Amino acid sequence: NAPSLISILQAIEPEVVYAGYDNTQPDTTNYLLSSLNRLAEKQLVSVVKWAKALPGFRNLHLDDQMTLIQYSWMGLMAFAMGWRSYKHTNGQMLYFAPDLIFNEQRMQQSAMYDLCQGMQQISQEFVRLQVTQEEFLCMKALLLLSTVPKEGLKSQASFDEMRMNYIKELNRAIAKKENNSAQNWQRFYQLTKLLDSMHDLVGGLLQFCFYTFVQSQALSVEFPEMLVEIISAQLPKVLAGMAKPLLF
Ligand SMILES: C[C@]12CC[C@H]3[C@@H](CCC4=CC(=O)CC[C@@]43C)[C@@H]1CC[C@@H]2C(=O)CO
Repeated sequence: NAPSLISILQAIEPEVVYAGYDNTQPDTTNYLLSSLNRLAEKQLVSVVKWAKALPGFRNLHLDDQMTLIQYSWMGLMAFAMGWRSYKHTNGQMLYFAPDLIFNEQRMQQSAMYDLCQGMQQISQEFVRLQVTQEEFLCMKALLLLSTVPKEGLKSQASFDEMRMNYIKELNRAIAKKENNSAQNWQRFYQLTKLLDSMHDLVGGLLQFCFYTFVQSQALSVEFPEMLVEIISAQLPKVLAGMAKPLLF
């Protein structure tokens, strides 16, 4: 038989981005958030590259490709970050990158404190659930495929199939470990529930994101160029209520 989606997914998994951050410079809500954004630009590149590698994704109309990316990019980055914070700090600290890890001081200095907390609860779940790589890779894959424009998609049928497949491979991945039916079931539930709770958080995140974006010169937070492009193109569709979370 052919190499599984997970085999491919483990292969196309992006390397960890460094922020470029200076940790000697003091913790100032403007410096922090500017720095975060630089990173989001660094990640956005790795994410899109990632999505192009992602089996079936190239087979969607370019309209859909860019839209999905436009909607899911925030959740993708927050989730991967939930994952990293789990592996590297076991949920205690927010591990944006090896050179830019938030602790308590910096979550406070962030002026997003309640959102940090939320992202943390996400990593803490990763921890509670002892999520595995393979569950993670498939979850993240589904996370992309979990916020679609309400007016439908060019490639609709092909997408629904992809979604199907990534649920199927999330199933292959929970099934490893044995347990049989019932345990599996609760698992599937918990994971997908974790996925579904993602939208919630992304909500607050986009919200504060836009907020910070509009008021950028007001707040002295430096959004880089690719970041300008993407947030901008996302913003009006999002407000319009074009984007609709797919749930379980
Ligand atoms: C976009 C954002 C800065 C960048 C991060 C995001 C939260 C999660 C996140 C994960 C990453 O590992 C990279 C950057 C990023 C996407 C923040 C949510 C609010 C904050 C701002 O709105 C300030 O720009």
